[PDB]
Amino acid sequence: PTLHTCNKTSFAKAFLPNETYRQRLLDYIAIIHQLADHASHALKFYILSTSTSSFPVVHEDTIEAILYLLNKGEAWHPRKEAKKAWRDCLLPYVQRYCQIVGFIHPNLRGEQQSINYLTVSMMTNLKVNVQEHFMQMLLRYINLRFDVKGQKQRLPPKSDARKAFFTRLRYLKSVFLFDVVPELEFLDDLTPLESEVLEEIWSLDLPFLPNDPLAYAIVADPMSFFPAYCKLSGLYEQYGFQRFSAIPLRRSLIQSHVRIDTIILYQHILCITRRDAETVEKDDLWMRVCNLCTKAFRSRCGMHFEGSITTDGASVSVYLKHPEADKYGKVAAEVKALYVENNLPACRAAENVVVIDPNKRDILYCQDSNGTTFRYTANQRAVETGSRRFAKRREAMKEEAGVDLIESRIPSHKTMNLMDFTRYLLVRRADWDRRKEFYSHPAHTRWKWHSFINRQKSESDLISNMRNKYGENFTVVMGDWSDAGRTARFQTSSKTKGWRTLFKRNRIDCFLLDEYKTSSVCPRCSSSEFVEKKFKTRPHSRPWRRREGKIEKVHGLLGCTNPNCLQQAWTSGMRYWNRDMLSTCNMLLIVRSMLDGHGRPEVFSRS
DNA sequence: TACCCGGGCATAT
DNA sequence: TTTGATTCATAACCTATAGATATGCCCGGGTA
RNA sequence: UCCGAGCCGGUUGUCGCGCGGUUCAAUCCCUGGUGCGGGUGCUAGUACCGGCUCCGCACUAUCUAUAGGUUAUGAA
Ligand SMILES: [Mg+2]
Ligand SMILES: [Mg+2]
Ligand SMILES: [Zn+2]
Repeated sequence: PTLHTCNKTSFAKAFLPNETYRQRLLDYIAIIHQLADHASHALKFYILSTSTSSFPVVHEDTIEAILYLLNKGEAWHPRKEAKKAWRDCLLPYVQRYCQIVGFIHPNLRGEQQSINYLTVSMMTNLKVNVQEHFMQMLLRYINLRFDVKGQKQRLPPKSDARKAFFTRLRYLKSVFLFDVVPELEFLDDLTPLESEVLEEIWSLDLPFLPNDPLAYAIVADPMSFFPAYCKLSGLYEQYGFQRFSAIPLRRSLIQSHVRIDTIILYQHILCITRRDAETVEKDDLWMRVCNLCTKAFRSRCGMHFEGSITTDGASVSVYLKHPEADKYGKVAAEVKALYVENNLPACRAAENVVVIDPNKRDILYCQDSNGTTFRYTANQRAVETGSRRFAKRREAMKEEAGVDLIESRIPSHKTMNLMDFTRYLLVRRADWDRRKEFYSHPAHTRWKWHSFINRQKSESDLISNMRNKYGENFTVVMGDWSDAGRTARFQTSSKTKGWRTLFKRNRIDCFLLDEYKTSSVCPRCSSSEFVEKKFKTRPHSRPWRRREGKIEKVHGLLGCTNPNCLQQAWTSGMRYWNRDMLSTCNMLLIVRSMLDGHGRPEVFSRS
């Protein structure tokens, strides 16, 4: 449920023009940013230092103790036995780490709220990283060891001789995941490559469940997989493969958003005592520094401000909290329901139905029954958003200040070697002041805020153009193709699944549709035999490829060889078509057939 | 010796 | 479907996960 | 290492057409839109009334940190 919402506004409008209050928060967020940055490095340093004997069990108390030790040092006196025990163990390594990086204890007072926010956030990053990229990384390591890519290029594809290898590898995965118990003879028949992989996996001491696979164990107890995840990263570095960030590091020197609530407000901004704060209502207390009459603070859908914002010195994120919130202290069929097949009655009652074919270049390509075509290309989005313009300005500033040269020689932060990590800190410390000053410029934070405004305007203009073109009320049907997470090599990123959320915000229905073979059928003949693909060649469109002399095959242009679609006066011999146009026309036929009750056309049906 | 206040620390499921 | 032909660092664009404050107890320094 | 969108053709519901012609749209400064009135600012001929700009009435817009793939640059 949507129990919270956010309204992002500029720093100047959110806060009153009182200079004292603005300066105090700017200093406060900078201190918290420095504490958060060093805490992540200190946590990694502690793990690497103690990795010589055994991997420690990282908990919430571990990160909280590190934050207090960096701030107050030995001056921190926890009252709980559990926190006191962690303080004693982490104390010898915190002071040594500070000497290496030249860290100076800030001794910030009233840090209780900030430390709790940072401790939970860092623990969140640890859990999320383990859940998402443990099974993926473990299977990735297995493929690299067997050299699947090498065998694919050298061995003949689609042959029964190599299908056995795929079956052999597929069966080994169940043994690796402990889903199927291997036999004694099966272990003996393993090749030295297979035997070595099995021994290495068993060395990770992976948890086991009597009646559930390894994937279920990861969801149930993600934290227990952390010692194995760190050891897996060491195996990647040992064999020279591309390493991965096992431990999240907040290496960014750009001013990050810091959570500010009512307690932080009176302690650091207003600088009033807690006794005086309790005598003033929350709304009256916030009005002294923040203009609650601003449009960003207006209540929406029954949610209220409730005093919770995050700011980075240029943009202020005003959060709206529902009265029924938790007050702190704490699927396959559902996805199928988003498809147009289960949402047919909604389309019938719609004033107009618009089909969209997502593509890498033509992100949105719209067409309706009336034939009014509309498209939202990536070039149009980039110009309106200004990401390309911002990137050039950011690149120019780095070249002028020489920051790119300094950053290029920074060692890998993903390494597990203690000496290499120590060298990484020394190199980072060598020019830390130069990079900190460069990223302290307001442009870096301003670019984030300007991109948000440009993206919001681009989305608003896109909705307005579609409404003018197709009508005030319409229903959008989009192809199910989505390059989510995984992106093809040599191809830029593209927004695929985010359009579903955008249409939901604008109260516009968005229904998925299968794109299987929707670009290989000619609508005029409903045949796929005569469709021609990549028939013509031309010099590569990318400027660096064109200078090299590469030749690309056209993918967006297709033709139909059916004589019925042709005319006697034609000399080309084929009826040319646009790939985006073909998909939208095919989607219209599919949607119309489904609405009429005939279902998906048999030509577009899967095998 | 005893009381007050500001701040440090703990915890909610 | 889609559109193209090995390692590290810094920004971004995208996708996904998790979390998005307040009340009470005590203790030490100062004052009566 | 580069790019806006619309329309007319070569063209025929065709291009990463560095194909030809035409219109406005954005490069600094800006949280965005929607429905009402006013205040007069600009737009059209004698209340007809459409459009841009502010005023304020209320409905709506989910952000932060991290991880992964990719992109741009700097090093191999
Ligand atoms: Mg598509
Ligand atoms: Mg397409
Ligand atoms: Zn045909």
